[PDB]
Amino acid sequence: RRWFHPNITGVEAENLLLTRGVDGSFLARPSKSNPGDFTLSVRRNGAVTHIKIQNTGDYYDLYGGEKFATLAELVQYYMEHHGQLKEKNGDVIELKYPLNCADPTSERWFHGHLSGKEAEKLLTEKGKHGSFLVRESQSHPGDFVLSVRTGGKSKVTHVMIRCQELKYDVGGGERFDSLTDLVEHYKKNPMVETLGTVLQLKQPLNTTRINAAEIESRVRELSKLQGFWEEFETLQQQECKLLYSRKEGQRQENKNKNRYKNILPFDHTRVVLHDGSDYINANIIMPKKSYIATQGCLQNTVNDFWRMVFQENSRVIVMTTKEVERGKSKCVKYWPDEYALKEYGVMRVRNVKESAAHDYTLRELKLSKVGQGNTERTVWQYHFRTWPDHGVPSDPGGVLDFLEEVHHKQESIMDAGPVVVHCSAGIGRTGTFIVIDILIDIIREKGVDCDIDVPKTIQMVRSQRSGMVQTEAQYRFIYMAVQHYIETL
Ligand SMILES: Cc1nc(N2CCC(C)(N)CC2)c(CO)nc1-c1cccc(Cl)c1Cl
Repeated sequence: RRWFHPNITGVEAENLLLTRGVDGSFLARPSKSNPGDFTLSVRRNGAVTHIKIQNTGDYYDLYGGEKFATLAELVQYYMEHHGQLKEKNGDVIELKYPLNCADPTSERWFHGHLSGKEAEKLLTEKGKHGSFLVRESQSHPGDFVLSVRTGGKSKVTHVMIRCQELKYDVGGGERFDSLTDLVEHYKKNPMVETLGTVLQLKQPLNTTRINAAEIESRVRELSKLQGFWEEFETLQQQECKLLYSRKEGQRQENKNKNRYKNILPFDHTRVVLHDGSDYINANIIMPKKSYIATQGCLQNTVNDFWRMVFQENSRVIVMTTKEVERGKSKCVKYWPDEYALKEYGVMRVRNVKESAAHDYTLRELKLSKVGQGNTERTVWQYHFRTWPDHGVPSDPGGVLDFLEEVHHKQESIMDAGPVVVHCSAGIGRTGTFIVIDILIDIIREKGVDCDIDVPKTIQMVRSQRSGMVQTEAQYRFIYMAVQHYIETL
């Protein structure tokens, strides 16, 4: 996504759409003031119309429109079929020409002030055949250096990128608009030098990996001058690669089964139901223990929800939201009252005992099917209630206490299905919950001296359900959650 400009103000996007843009030219904007606030500035009738987007933690809220999982799915929803983005006076908005950005800040291969001695050291210890990165030049203030490793017959070559009148080149041939256009060009058409060595640009140099023991020192660098914002928005510009097909949720017979019409499961990980429709807004997740990220249950999908728990042999349910938050409704009461028995379609649930903790409340439910005798299943529902309406908790210890108890219950039950996690839309809070549980389980097995990768773990999960982990505060909270886990060991 090149229509996203991470480091501009509201006035510049106005100037840019009025100078280098025609009608239909749009542009994405993060409001520098408030993190979690974005703007969709569209040029129309010689003026720029600013459409505000707010992400409290659960979804991207378009003002006057609908709710979307990512900003890529938002732009795709309006570009691919127009006629739904209106100024609500009746006049419609058109998204036709993405204003491309030249800022390389949030690219995998960009490192900025990274010198040449550290860059040579980094590629020697972490680079493979094809690793590369781009850095600012120290000798010539303004230029850039591309260092590539190809492989003691392993080498690290250096290609000097010169900047001439806001245009970049490698010494000869074409001159490009941005560093990205230069990198994307030689990533596809490799640079061959005199003696027949191809300078292959396979994957950028990995710097996000961490030996799990020394993570507190990485949080130090990331914390202030923002390293966390630099890493998150770098992760955010890879969401345009995860636009997999969501056709099963976009059809009429399934529209009233999604709490939010434009937050839909991927077809390749959706949980299909069998005994009867097959559709539920749910996705299987796995890096052993698996997960199922569901939405807040709608009244018309409660029976489908309990069908899924039975079919996947789930024994643990993680509720990371209240029933009513911020005015609207986010989850329907899908469990019977204490000591009560209710029938949900062919399914049957008995709430035998409720246990109130400080952060959460636990419900021991008994799930059985109508007709078949002696259907066991003790489903344990963990309802987290200390999560705030806006943002993330200020202390990771509350969730970590909640999550360690859930893991022990899962391991206690011999051969248990995936752990069901759900909030409002089932992408933000649950995305933060599932990622935290994935990272801790690695440090729970291989020990303290293992290697974790928060950005790689998130995109691995983001490939199975749209927009897992929503905000930078959720991204930062994941780091704080892992750090607090090490300090207790
Ligand atoms: C999010 C991220 N950020 C990086 N950087 C580069 C620019 C910086 C040094 N300024 C800040 C950190 C790097 C590089 O290893 N990888 C990632 C990543 C790691 C795993 C998966 C994915 Cl999908 C990404 Cl995108």
